[PDB]
Amino acid sequence: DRSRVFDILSNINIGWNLGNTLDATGGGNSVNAETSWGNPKTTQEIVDTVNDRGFNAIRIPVTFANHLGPAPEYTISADWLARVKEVVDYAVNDGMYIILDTHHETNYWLKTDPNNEAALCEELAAIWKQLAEAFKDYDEKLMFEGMNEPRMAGSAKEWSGGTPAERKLINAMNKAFIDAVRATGGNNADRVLIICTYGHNSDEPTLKDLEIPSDPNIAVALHTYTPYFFTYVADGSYSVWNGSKKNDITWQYNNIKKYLIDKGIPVVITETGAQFKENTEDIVRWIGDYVGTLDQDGVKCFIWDNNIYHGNGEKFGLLNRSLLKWYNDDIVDAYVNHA
Ligand SMILES: OC[C@H]1O[C@@H](O)[C@H](O)[C@@H](O)[C@@H]1O
Ligand SMILES: [Mg+2]
Repeated sequence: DRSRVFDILSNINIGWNLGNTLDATGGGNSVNAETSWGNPKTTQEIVDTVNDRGFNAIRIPVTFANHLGPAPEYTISADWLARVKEVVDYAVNDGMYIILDTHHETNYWLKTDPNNEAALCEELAAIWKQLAEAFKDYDEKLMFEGMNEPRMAGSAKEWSGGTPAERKLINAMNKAFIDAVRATGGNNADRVLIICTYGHNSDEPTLKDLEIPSDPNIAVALHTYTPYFFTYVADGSYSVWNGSKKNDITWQYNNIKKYLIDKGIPVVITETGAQFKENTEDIVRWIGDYVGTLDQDGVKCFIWDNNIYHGNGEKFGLLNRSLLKWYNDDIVDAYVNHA
């Protein structure tokens, strides 16, 4: 009976990611990591703006690696832990639903070598112990997402759900995360804990190998930027959305239904979105078909927002943070008015 998790999640309209911010990896062991990829320092007003628009849930991606002391304690630098808490507190002040993750640990120590299971699980646990202790007294609207796209960067199946041995390591790492957090007690005894597949990938073999914990206060996170050739820029990509490719979404969603939804396991899409390709109308239609698909089973999503829109890079930006105005009100309306 996982119903408590379903009830909590039903309160989300739709979510938003503070992308390329606390997850950025420049600046070393410094709070300046936050601004190292060109975003401004986050403020209460940025977060208010997101909330006021209708994204009443926020994912706060955070990369810890360069702020950790040495093994085996892996102590999170006090400055960094305090800045992370300040940022979460912006959302708490506004009554938002919140996901805190670990993020580009995958550039650093989180490399899914099944022969290194103990060192990986131990680091993951040590980090989460400290985070769980710090946010112990936060209420049930704060959720923890243990890993982000855990994988072996550079490997052949990096983006296709890994190998069977790697999928088994992910199960062990998910378990370690849950264990470390539950052991701190307080509100962490039943806080929603969001585990993931390999690479947050949703292909059938990857779902099939996912161990479902007996803990009743968990959800499964996936990233479905689907279809890839619409949302990303690549050889074969297109900017037009007429519905002919809706079946890529449906087929993929049918496996999420088979292994998760129809087994009563809560699922959350913790990242999705479409890069802006001077195709407003197309993106508005894609959101209808993509989010319309998740709405059939009350599945919630969090849209990736890296504040890149006019400039070079992946143009997932929605809020112009420095002006506190939305880059594209029609795309944003389709998200916040999806229901
Ligand atoms: O351009 C903004 C940022 O996008 C990221 O995905 C890249 O890794 C960063 O190097 C880059 O600075
Ligand atoms: Mg309690």
